[PDB]
Amino acid sequence: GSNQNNF
Ligand SMILES: [Zn+2]
Repeated sequence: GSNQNNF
C-alpha cells in the first residue's frame, strides 16, 4: 500500500 507522513 501507499504511505504518507505529515510531520
Ligand atoms: Zn505498501
